[PDB]
Amino acid sequence: MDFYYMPGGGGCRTVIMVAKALGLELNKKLLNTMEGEQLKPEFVKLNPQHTIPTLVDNGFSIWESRAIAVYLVEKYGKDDYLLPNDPKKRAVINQRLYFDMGTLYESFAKYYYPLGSDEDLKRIETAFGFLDTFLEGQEYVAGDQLTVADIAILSTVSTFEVSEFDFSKYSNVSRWYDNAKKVTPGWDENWEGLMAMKALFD
Amino acid sequence: MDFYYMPGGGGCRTVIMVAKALGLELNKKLLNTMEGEQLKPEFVKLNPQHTIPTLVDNGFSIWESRAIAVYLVEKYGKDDYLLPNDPKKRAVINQRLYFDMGTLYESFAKYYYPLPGSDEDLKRIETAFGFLDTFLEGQEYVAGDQLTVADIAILSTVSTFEVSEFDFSKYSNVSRWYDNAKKVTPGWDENWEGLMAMKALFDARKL
Ligand SMILES: [K+]
Ligand code: NA
Repeated sequence: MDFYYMPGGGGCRTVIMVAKALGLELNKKLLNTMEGEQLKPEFVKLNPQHTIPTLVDNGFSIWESRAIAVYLVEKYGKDDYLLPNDPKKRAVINQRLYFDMGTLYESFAKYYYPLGSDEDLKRIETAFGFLDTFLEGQEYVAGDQLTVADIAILSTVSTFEVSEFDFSKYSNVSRWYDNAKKVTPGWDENWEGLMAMKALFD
Repeated sequence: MDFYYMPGGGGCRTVIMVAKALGLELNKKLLNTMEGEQLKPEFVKLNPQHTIPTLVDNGFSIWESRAIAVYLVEKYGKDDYLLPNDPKKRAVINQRLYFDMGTLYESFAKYYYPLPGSDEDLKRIETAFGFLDTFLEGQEYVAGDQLTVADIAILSTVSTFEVSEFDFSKYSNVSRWYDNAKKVTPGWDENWEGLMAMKALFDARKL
């Protein structure tokens, strides 16, 4: 399956980790969006929104990182790995995925993409507080086992770590993060993508 | 099923329409965020993020409008109604839901919440509608040829734009789709009611 991507991006790194966890091979096609490579007509035919990540899986084109992630698990995941069958448990996972996009990652973008006001820094703190509460009394963000929601939020929180946002006062988040780093497949490739992204801005 | 909401909100109205499509009664609990009612400790205990909509279904508290919508369909939907089983068709629906949140509704929020908004933010709306128009090329619905939760969520958003007097008549697939959506989507009447207070409210504040 073809994976149109940039290695530093959080959405791209989420899919990378999910694919590694599922033991799936990605044929990586680096599209430099800083050089408008995502506007090539061959790519636009696959994804008319011409966004990355985009995965092409035997003729099937899908984009939005969190949609890709859930698709790979629903198609290739064995048993209840990373995603259960239960509507209730699945709903919590889905709410955490929208949290990750609309609240947690959104606060990252608002504060670091103007590379940032005190107000937007407060927005990050507020988001981390919610995540900390989400993690009260459980090892993972949506329950008792690693899910796609953990992997997505790891992608985001590791971006914060490398950008040097200090979340050490968030006891649950810090404990979750250390565990997630050890148990999540593909962390090494997440870290590589982050490290270049850091060396980039640095 | 307790439904914590405001009638004007796009996310609240998505849930209202899905609940109607599914035959589900909501016990509506109006939670007015302009008076911090959602910050009250009793609500925070139900939803630590204290956002609306929040659904409490027989002890289970769930929030994020699009998560609530999918939960209702997965738990209560018959057959393949509103959400087919096929991982591929479900994936396209999920992509359209994230589109709705992060691109389409996002462009509404950035332009209209101040109302300033800037010309760049207006352009972002046009860009978002352009993509939606392309998604609808040759297609009756946003994610295939049946009504889905993605249509209902995007209908909530596009109807918000209409009542805010954004002209999308130049997007002819979106316009066609919208006119059809209004006729075939359950709960349209309640969505409109939520919008029209919104208009009347906005109009009166403008003087
Ligand atoms: K690599
Ligand atoms: Na994408």
